[PDB]
Order: sequence, then C-alpha cells, then structure tokens
Amino acid sequence: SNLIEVFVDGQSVMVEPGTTVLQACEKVGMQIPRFCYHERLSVAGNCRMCLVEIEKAPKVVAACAMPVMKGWNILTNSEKTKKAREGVMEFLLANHPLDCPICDQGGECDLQDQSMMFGSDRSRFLEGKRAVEDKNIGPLVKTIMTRCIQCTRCIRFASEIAGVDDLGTTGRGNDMQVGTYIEKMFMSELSGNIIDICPVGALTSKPYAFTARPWETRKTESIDVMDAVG
Amino acid sequence: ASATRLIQGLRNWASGRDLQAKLQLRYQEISKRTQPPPKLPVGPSHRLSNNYYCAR
Ligand code: SF4
Ligand code: SF4
Ligand code: FES
Repeated sequence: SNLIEVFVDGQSVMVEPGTTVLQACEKVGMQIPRFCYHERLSVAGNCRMCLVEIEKAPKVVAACAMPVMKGWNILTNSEKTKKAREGVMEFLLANHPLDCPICDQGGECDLQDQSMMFGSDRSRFLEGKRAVEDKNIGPLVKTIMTRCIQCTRCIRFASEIAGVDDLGTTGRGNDMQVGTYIEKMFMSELSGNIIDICPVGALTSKPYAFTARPWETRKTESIDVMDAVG
Repeated sequence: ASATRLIQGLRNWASGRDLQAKLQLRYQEISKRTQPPPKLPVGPSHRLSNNYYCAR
C-alpha cells in the first residue's frame, strides 16, 4: 500500500508514489546537486544539473521531477553520472563574469561549492561571454542582471506566492533577460526575501551590500520582532 | 686575485690546498641578472578533448 521499493546503490527503501528520486535520496542520506529545485518551492526541470543514472537505463533523466515507479535502482557514483555533471558544470560557467571577489555571496555561493565538489578544472571557450545591462528592481534590492544563471527560481516564487507577477523572461536562446520589461520598480511585501532564494549572487541586498563577508561572522539564534509570529 | 706572488707562495706553503684556484670571492661566475624572461609551460594536462576530472 503505497510503499515502493527503490534501491539506492543496492540498498532498499520504501517510497510513496508521486514523490521524486530526490526525496528518496534525502530519505537514505544522499543529495543530488541541483539549482532550479528548491524544497519549499515549485518543481520544474530547468537547471539540468540533477541528472542521474539508473541501472539498465540508456536515457539519463533529471531527478528533480520524476514520478517513481516500483522497483528502481539509482547510481549516484557511476561513470556517466559524473561525466554528465562535469559537462553541465562546464556549460554553466561560461556566461558568468569573473566577479567572485565583488560578489556579495562569495562565502555563500552555490556555483562555487558545486564547481569544487562536482566540476572540472581546465576550462575552454577562450573568447566570448556577453554581458547584460542591469536596472534597479527597487531601492531595497541591489540588482545585477549579469550573474543570473537563469535558473528561474525567483520567477516561480513570484508567480505562485507573491502575486505581483511583474517578473518574467524576455528574448530567446542566449539572449534571455530576467526580471522587468516595463522598468517598473518592485515594492511589495517580502521583497527582501529574494536574496535568500536567488542561488547565485545576482539579486542581493542593497543596504547590506558591501559591509561584511560570510566567513567572518558568527551566528546566534534570535526571534522575529515587530510581528506576532516569530 | 689582486695579490702579490710572495703571499700566494706563503698560502701554498702553509698548506697544500692551492688557494689561488678556489678562493671564496665569487667574481663573475654568477649569471648576469635580469635575463630575458623564460616561459613556464604546463605538463600532463591542459590539452583539450580528453582530460576529464571524472578519470583522474
Ligand atoms: S554567484 Fe557567481 S560571481 Fe558570485 S561567488 Fe558564485 S560564481 Fe562567483
Ligand atoms: S535572478 Fe536569481 S533566482 Fe532569478 S532566475 Fe536569475 S539566478 Fe535564478
Ligand atoms: S533540479 Fe532537476 S533540473 Fe534543476
């Protein structure tokens, strides 16, 4: 009764139908590298990083959005698994500017941690890397449109939770821009809650911008004030 | 160099070491500094098309 046998590298685990490959791996202790998934947001197969190999499967699938049938077996250390992840990692780091000092999420990036633990080292593509003009999304959120890896996590967040619905994609192909078409500022509730969601340092905090760096700050538990929710 | 031959004979007479030959005065044996700059290549990598990090 809704207890599905999947094997993580041979080891059995019972999984509900409709739940994905990734929630099974989080059940057994594994993680899959991922960008356009987020555990408390919507699900789409955009970012292509979460590719994974199944035993007896000549078609490599994206593990963020797979309905899980009965009796699988999932390779998370195999050959073409790492080959596909290193390929996609060399793809993502081509149209991204050399800004890791002047970025604000230098200690708390995601491209950096996955490019260490899952990426290649000797790059290619000697000439290119176009850049995109920015525009202020508001007075409170500093915006650089160049470091956007076009992961589409802010957009679906806006479309399903914020309800303002002024943040879309324009253009096609390489030339795709994210954000606002009519240059209208974004001043609504929870507009500061897009600096925790943008997984690269594109949409960052305007007042915080250049006052610290994450590897030098020690943390402390605290409670939300000026509310009643905490 | 730049010594009289009598004290050179005394230096050989003191011990059979031939002190005129190697004397702890490095004159011009040091390579003349600020040569044209030499390049520093890369070995068994940086060729394209095969060097996976999956392999090594
Ligand atoms: S978000 Fe981009 S610029 Fe910032 S640290 Fe990561 S890779 Fe570097
Ligand atoms: S601005 Fe950030 S969250 Fe939005 S699509 Fe670009 S990288 Fe993703
Ligand atoms: S997380 Fe599955 S493709 Fe982005």
